[PDB]
Amino acid sequence: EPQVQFKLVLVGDGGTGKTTFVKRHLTGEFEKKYVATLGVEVHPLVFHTNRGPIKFNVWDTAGLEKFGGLRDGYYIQAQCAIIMFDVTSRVTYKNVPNWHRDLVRVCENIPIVLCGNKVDIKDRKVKAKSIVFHRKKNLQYYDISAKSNYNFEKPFLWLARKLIGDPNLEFVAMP
Amino acid sequence: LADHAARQLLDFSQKLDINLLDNVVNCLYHGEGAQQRMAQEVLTHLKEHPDAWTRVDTILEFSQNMNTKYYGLQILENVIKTRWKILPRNQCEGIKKYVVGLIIKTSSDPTCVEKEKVYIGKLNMILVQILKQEWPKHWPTFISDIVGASRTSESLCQNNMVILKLLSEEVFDFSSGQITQVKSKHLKDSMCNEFSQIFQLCQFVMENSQNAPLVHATLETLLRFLNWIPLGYIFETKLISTLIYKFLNVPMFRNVSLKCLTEIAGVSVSQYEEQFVTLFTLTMMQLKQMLPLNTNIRLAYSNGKDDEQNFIQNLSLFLCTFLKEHDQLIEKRLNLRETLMEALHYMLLVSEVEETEIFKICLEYWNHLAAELYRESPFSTVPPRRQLYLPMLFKVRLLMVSRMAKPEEAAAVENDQGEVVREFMKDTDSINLYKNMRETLVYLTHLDYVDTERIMTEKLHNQVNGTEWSWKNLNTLCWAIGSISGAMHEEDEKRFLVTVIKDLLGLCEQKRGKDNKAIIASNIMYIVGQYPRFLRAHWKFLKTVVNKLFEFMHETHDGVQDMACDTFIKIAQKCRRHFVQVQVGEVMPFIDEILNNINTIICDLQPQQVHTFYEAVGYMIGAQTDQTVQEHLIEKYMLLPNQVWDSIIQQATKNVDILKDPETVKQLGSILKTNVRACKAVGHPFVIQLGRIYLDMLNVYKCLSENISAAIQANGEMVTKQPLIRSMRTVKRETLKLISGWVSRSNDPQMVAENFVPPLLDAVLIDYQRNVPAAREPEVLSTMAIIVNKLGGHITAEIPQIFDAVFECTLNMINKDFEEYPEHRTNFFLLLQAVNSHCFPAFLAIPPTQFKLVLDSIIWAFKHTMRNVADTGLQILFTLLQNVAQEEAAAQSFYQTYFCDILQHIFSVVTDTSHTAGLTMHASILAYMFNLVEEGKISTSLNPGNPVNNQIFLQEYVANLLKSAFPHLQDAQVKLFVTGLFSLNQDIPAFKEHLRDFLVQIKEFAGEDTS
Ligand SMILES: *[C@H](CC(=O)O)[C@H](C)[C@@H](O)/C=C/C(=C\[C@H](C)C/C=C/C(C)=C/[C@@H](C)C(=O)[C@@H](C)[C@H](O)[C@@H](C)C/C(C)=C/C(=O)O)CC
Ligand SMILES: Nc1nc2c(ncn2[C@@H]2O[C@H](COP(=O)(O)OP(=O)(O)OP(=O)(O)O)[C@@H](O)[C@H]2O)c(=O)[nH]1
Ligand SMILES: [Mg+2]
Repeated sequence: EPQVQFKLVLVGDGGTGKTTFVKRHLTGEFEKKYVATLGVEVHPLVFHTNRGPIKFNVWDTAGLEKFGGLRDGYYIQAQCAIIMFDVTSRVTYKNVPNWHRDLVRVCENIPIVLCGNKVDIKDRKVKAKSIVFHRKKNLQYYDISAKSNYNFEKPFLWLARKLIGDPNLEFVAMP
Repeated sequence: LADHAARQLLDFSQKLDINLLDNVVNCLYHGEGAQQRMAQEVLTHLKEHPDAWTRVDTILEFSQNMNTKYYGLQILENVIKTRWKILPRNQCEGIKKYVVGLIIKTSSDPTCVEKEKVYIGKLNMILVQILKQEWPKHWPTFISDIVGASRTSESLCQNNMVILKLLSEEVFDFSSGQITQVKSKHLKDSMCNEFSQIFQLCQFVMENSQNAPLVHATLETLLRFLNWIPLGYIFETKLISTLIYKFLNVPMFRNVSLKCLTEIAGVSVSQYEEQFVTLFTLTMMQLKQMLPLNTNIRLAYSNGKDDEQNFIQNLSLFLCTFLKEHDQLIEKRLNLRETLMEALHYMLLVSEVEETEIFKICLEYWNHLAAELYRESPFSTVPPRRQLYLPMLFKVRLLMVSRMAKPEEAAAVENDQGEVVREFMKDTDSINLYKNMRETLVYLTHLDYVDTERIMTEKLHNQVNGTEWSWKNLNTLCWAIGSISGAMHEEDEKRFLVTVIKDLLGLCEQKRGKDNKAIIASNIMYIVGQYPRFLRAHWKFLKTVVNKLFEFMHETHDGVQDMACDTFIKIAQKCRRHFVQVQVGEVMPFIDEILNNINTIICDLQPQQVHTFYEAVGYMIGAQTDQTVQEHLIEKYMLLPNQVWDSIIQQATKNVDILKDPETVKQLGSILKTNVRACKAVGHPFVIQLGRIYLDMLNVYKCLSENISAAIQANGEMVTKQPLIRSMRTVKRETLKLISGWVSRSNDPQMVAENFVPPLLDAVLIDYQRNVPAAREPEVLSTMAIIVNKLGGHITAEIPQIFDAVFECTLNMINKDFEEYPEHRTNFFLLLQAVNSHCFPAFLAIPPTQFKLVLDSIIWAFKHTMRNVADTGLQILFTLLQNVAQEEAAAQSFYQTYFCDILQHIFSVVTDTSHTAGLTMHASILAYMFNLVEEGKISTSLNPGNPVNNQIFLQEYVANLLKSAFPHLQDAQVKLFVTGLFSLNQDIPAFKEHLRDFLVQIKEFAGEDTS
């Protein structure tokens, strides 16, 4: 059916795994090393749902202040967004409000998922009981792990539902 | 679309080709791929250039597309953020008037609500930046100017409401880290000082205006204001009444309004009691109008549109907030019983919404209520508050039992090799959700064991008749049944379990077929495992259960075997005693029967399940206290794996090439995994098994290592993905795992050091040095780390030779960038931290050039952007400074040689925007170091300048270092920061805020005084 693409903007603190996440979704590869994204790289991801395929042009942005680039600007003309932090670094969570502020000041009304990455690491520092920012901002939250595939596709699934309008969409991974 | 065209954009000798700038920006947003990277580079490059804003006006005047205007606004924001205090005053006035004039012109056009809202928001943000930069001093009438100009036009007023909201956000919500501390206090005092005028405007718009967008913007602003404003504006005005009556019930305003109410409900203050009651009363009187209590809120949310869903979530938030903070106020007012119940009823309805986030919001309050009632009195079927809540506690118990989340979470995860292992995720949101439902249900079960038992009996009756029969529903019921374990007295618990097990047995017998019997059989297994007290109390019951699990370990049906093994390990851990001691009616302890039948029990299990089995048995063996009986148990325990192990060792002695046979290496890896699990369970006494295979094991490690290394040299990196090399690396990793795992649990450092360590030196360490870079196993370093951490002194003497093998050759793998070979970087600095932390005399016992190399590696560590690497590097440096301070003899020489060097490196990191995550450590170090110079340092850092004390030399040296590092700083700025380094060296968070202030200062130019 229609190739229905949307702009996703992916943000978060440095070395949070945004790029590792997109790598594994694009090629199944898990990158072990931190190679800081300069400015932003836009990779397209295509999933296939029971109701036709869906395309996410993912704008993986740079969390490092040094290499932010046109930080504010990349958010323009964006349909949806993901904000990521690291459950092993309290700092990465304390900065979630800042990413969210800078994000909703540009695109005032888009679906945003909040992800806590690296939930596979046994010495978790951002306690699960403590993630409550998304409540009053009406954001949806998940506990992805880019290495374990824990809730691997749930952010894209939720966004695809919130964008297509079918609360029962399903990924089928067809050829 | 060419690099030259892009380069033209930045000549500064000719007018800007706004045509070309639009094309490059359109390439930035719609440019496909390979020039997109180019266009972004050029736009960033121009934006960061010193000339900057000279063209901003040109861009805004002539450009046709929004994106280019937004880009110009970015350049303007940059200038205002950084170089505003150095623009000539008239330039600032011109920019001020240009900005407010553009804001005026944009709002007046109708299209502003239409088209590029983004652009208007960016402009308002520009103005807020100007305000942040100079609002009180250089614009003393601003609040008055715009408050007055808001009563002139309404569109102007709406946009100014947005501006005031952004100012509140920038002053009160995001001031720390963007604004220096004193200036933050100043902006907060200035806004708090002129606020009544703003609040007048807001009351006026709320009470009088009929412009719906303006009203909405005013309410949105009132939200952020509720964050910080004095309580007098909230609880001593028309505000609560105005919100509830004029805005809460009308559709387009119900969300914002309720949010405000929720914020007001969050305030915990004793003086506004009545007001809070009012806030509840009135709010309830409105909800019953918009959401009648008969409503299926589950369906209303499931079908409803976005703002309906948001209103339901905001309602859950409001009721949870207010009830948690002020349930007491409504409890002690009889005339409000009915209303309180109604609110609780609401929560119950909202709890049926199938949305885990809203449900967590509700479960927060349910846990609060159950915990309060339990803390009041913990006894069953009377205290007053529980008498108030009694008419609906059973509804809450039914909710918990009916929607219980799954207790544990398993998943198939593939390792660095191909192996997919079954990993239980340990600490997740869903598991925390289960634990909260469990806590609530256990509280309420203590409040009435009969009611919980009754609800469960009814659910299970409905299972038996087939009315509510589903794999899902039986699973949920059994999860609840397990979740209340320990809540009842052992006698009540026994009577209850007897019935549960009997009825589940009957249900099994009733359903036929493997799929139904499999589901019922696990649920039974789960329930039995969750009640270890019952199992310890009845011996035959337990023996028969264990006999069945062994039976189920032959069921080919998927998941029966896995659940059998999981339940076996749970029961073994929780009842290990009962397997080693002789039981009533038994001739020998059960462990001997199990050990005599291992080969009968595990013949049909898959390898991972066999590993689980051996761990479960190892717990039992560890329970046996007599050392000799335990040795014999261990010997029979490891009989079967040792047979295959000895067969393979003998074949290898006859011919080494069987160590290139795939199935042989698979078997070796499986045997080693079995040994690893057995070692985890048994603990130290496992040494008897370890020493039995140790040398042999090391041998095969060496051989396989060499194989992999050669396999690299023949075919490069690719070869590391083939199945055979993969299983060989598995053997190596399990060998290291077994070694370090036994060493971790060994209570004799003497024997470990003299017996088990020396073979590692040639078998693994020099082998690691001899390997090709890509073949080196990082897990070597980490394992050595563990050994060091456990051995302590018993291994100091061996630090040199170890470092001979691993140190030099590892550095050269990880000192040509910050990124390649990450596992090696992490494990390397882990090993180095272990040595510094537990074997510091070894650092004192090496040549000074080599100690320089070690210190350089530490510095190299904390320069990483890999957070864990830099973090352990800072920890190493801190404990190293203290270790040096421990001995007076070398301490002064170390200071004379390295103090200033360390200081300048750490300053290079502290002023780096990429290392802020380490601030707490940075401070702790610098503080310490600077405190050291106040006193406790005797010799002089500079031989030429001995007159100057270290404080004088340190002060001027660090000030010179910063002045040359950041040339745009003022002398006064640097002197103040350098003296603050000494003044705050015993208040670590104040020191930290001093560093953060300086880190803000180094980002913006300043002219003459702070002004
Ligand atoms: C399928 C049944 C079918 O297809 O017909 C199911 C899934 C079964 O295969 C699974 C059964 C499992 C466990 C059983 C509960 C194990 C049996 C225990 C047993 C027979 C205990 C004896 C010794 C008793 O005393 C019984 C009669 C008694 O009711 C026990 C349960 C309580 C006691 C000891 C009472 C007391 O007061 O002491 C799968 C794990
Ligand atoms: N344990 C664990 N580590 C992870 C996970 N995801 C990523 N990492 C690690 O964390 C780092 C992530 O690096 P990137 O994915 O490049 O990070 P990034 O967010 O793109 O970085 P920037 O683009 O600079 O903001 C790497 O070192 C990964 O190995 C995960 O799920 N679990
Ligand atoms: Mg990246």
